[PDB]
Amino acid sequence: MKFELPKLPYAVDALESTISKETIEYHYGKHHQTYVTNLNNLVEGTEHDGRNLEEIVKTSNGGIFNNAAQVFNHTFYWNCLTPNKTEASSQLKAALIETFGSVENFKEQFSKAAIATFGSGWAWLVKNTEGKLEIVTTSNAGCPLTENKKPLLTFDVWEHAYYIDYRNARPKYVEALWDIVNWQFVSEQFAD
Amino acid sequence: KFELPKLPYAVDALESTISKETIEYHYGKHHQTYVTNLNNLVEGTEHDGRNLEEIVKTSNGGIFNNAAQVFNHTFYWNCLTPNKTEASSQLKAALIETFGSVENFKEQFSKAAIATFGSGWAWLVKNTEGKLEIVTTSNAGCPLTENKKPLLTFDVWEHAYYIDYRNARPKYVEALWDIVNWQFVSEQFA
Ligand SMILES: [Fe+3]
Ligand SMILES: [Fe+3]
Repeated sequence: MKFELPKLPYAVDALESTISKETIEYHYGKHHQTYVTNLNNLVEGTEHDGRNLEEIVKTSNGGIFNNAAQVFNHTFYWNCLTPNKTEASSQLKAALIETFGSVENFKEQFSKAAIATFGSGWAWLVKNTEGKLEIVTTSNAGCPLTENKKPLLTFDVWEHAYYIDYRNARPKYVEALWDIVNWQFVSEQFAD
Repeated sequence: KFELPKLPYAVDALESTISKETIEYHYGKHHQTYVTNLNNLVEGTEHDGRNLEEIVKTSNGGIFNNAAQVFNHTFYWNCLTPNKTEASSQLKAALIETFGSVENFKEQFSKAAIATFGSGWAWLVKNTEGKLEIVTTSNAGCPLTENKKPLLTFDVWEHAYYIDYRNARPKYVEALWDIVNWQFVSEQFA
């Protein structure tokens, strides 16, 4: 039928001081909503009308893709953040240590990848089909589902994600995000 | 050796279309960072003591990104003005032949600017058949790399407008016409 904007998993000011109420107002309430509205408008009456969002992401192009992948990516992003205390599962910890040397090394690499992404895009931690962990960046609406990789964590690095709160200082934004990373959600995605 | 070039007007001259705050970050930090980064990247390379336009036409990766952004932002600042300007008759003529009318050009150009997904630029350019053309570019993309002649550009990277308009890119694009330097577009087109 129609896609809806998922309910935010916390209050609009739950992520202060890291992300401001105003950012959430715009980012969730306007940008993420616009993607949902556009997706519905574009899908209506096509073969994609009725398909699950992940299939649409995996199999569309043009405007449908851009809007589909952004709806997915933003929902994923809100689930990657939390005002609550969390920690990596023992299994996720062990995987991070074995792949990147330590949890802190992963954070360093991931932060660097996120800071270096040019233009609008996303930084991802993914699990490939062999179960291996990789850092993946995407441009614009790009989503690792289209490469058959399972997303575990994402940082939005489109300027709208940080401009209100950090202006051009993306590194400060990336650094601060670690304080609200939802390691429970990341761990749950890693499981399997 | 590359320098941030002087803005063609005071930092607050484009109010109310573009705020002094936007000029200070956009010009004073973003533009400057591209200049700085480029200087760092070109050093010890073949582009060291090569001109900006030659670097844009002949570089890839990080050098291209920083060089093309330097060029693109200087071009953009020259496309704006606090002063009253209008199109030369030859430019106006060319606009009417290609787009039907000046207003139709502005509609189409606005549509193009608004429709550009992600970060990028909308351009009016002169192509090899001597004709006018609207093209858009992603990220640092520049018409020089297609040997096309840029006449006007709007920056639609979110930093260009987010401070003054938040997500309302169409309001930004609409407001830009108030400050478009038709003398500069006409000189380029000469
Ligand atoms: Fe976003
Ligand atoms: Fe810019």
